[PDB]
Amino acid sequence: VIDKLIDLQVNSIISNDEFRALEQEWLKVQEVCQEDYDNVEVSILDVKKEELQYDFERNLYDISSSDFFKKVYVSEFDQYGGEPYGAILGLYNFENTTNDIIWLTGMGMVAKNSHAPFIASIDKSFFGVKDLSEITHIKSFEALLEHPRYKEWNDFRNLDVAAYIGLTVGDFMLRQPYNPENNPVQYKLMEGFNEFVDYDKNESYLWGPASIHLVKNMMRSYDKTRWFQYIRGVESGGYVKNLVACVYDNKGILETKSPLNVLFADYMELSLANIGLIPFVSEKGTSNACFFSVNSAKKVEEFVDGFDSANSRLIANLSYTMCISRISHYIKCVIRDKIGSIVDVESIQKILSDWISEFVTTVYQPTPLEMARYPFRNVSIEVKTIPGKPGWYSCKINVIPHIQFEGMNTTMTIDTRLEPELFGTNN
Amino acid sequence: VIDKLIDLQVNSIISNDEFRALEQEWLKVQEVCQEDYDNVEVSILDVKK
Amino acid sequence: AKNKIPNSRLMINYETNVDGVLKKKELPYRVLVVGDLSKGRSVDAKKEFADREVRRVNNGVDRVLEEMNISFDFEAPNFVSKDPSNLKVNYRIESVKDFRPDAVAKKVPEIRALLEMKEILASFAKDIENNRNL
Repeated sequence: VIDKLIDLQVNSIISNDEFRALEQEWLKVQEVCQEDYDNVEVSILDVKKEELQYDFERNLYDISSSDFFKKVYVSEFDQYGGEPYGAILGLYNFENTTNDIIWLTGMGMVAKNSHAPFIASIDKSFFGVKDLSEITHIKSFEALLEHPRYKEWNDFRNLDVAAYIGLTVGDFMLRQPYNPENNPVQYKLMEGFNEFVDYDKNESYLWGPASIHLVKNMMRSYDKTRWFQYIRGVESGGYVKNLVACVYDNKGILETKSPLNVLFADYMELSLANIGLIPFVSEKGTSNACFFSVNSAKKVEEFVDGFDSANSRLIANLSYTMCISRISHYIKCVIRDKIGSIVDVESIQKILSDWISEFVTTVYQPTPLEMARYPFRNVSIEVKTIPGKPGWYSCKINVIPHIQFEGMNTTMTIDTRLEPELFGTNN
Repeated sequence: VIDKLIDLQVNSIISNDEFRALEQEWLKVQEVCQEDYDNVEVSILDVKK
Repeated sequence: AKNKIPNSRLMINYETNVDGVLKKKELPYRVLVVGDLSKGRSVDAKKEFADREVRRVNNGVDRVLEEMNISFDFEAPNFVSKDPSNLKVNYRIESVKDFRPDAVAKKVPEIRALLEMKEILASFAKDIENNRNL
């Protein structure tokens, strides 16, 4: 009967707020630093959202004086011996509020300069619904954003800084609740504890933002390959194997519970990519996921001229701005060595090109991984000295990344005109 | 039922004149200085007609 | 920030701005039709001509109809129920199949009284009871 107490005593503080707030805010921290690669050193910075809300909202029109900006740009990226950051990860959930909109506007103001794509997640309060599962009911989010409720948001999608924000939808289950027959608490070598239950039913037992696995794939897409082509699709990047599902015996026979918050359909995968969101879609029953779309919050536009239309399609694509960013981490990092050496217009075009040259091809290699070694297709690098300043220059590169698959239509038909020898008149 | 109060209390001053006169005369000020360009410094001069 | 970050020795920026003229979606070849449909019995028909919002028939003639309150209270010869008073057909049109001599008997309360018996009276099992077999 002492078990009856413990099953009440401990279950009183595990269900308690504040206590399970740290759980959420550490389980999803453990999730990131689970892989441990050869050359991918993560790093923490525990800060309340409000302590940054006040920061950017006070220094939106003076970002260089922002305290955070002075702990990522001018601190490690700018300074000599400093080690620059790469792809920040916002563990927060951002709504459609006109306050949280600034939070992104500021963090992106940093990311844009520090060159570090800021990945985050968006709350279910965005689509104006109290249960994220009920987003499936919305037909097309494309027609949704036309609603005047998103006016402030559509303005932000037009900003340049938004080409570095990458917001994710859906939240993966990060902990299985405690049952004796399922996920038993590892008791002690004598203190019988394994017989210990929890208390949940519908949908309210710990979640974590998809942004984790998104970044935790960018890490993967670096130890294996070297660039960030390997974070999309099933066969290529985002697959995310083996997630923490859940099972429960209400009355039937252990009816499984999908690991993901929401079971996105096919046209949901797409109808979100246009809004500038990253859906974390699940394979029904398979207890797995995959990132089909990896788009920034930047507007895609349309345009009449075909070239212009294609430009905006690649810029919105996050996976490229991750790569183009890695060139900035090459320039402002390596060329710093020869800051005093005597060099020319024809010499800087050598050093900068001789490097990137090993990462540009046209031929395709078997398998995705063996080819994702080569992110770019071709590059131009036209540097040129400026008048007045003798020792100063001004470069201007332009990279065309290997355009990813994105979909296709198809019209099948019985022609009966292909082989006229069987249906023709002459016989 | 405390919501019933607030839905009356605040809604009494948002609909009030003078208060919403500043709104009009600041919302359209924010509208101008929303873009923020590279070399276009606006400037104010609050004066009654 | 308009204040602009202090320039370092190697400032790289990455331009993400794109100019161009936006596209225009095609125009569906609209077809206006004008005829006395409601005979003066509809929400948009009862209003003055200066303000009659044209319909669209996005769905179909079945639902664009039901969108208009087309009812009618015209008299007709009585051959059902008791008491005087000619039969008063009174119901609003939902679908276009309402003029079908069938949906009428389902709508008009009086006629439905005879149809109600044909469900019970005609369903008399004089074939299950007559088929006794010992």
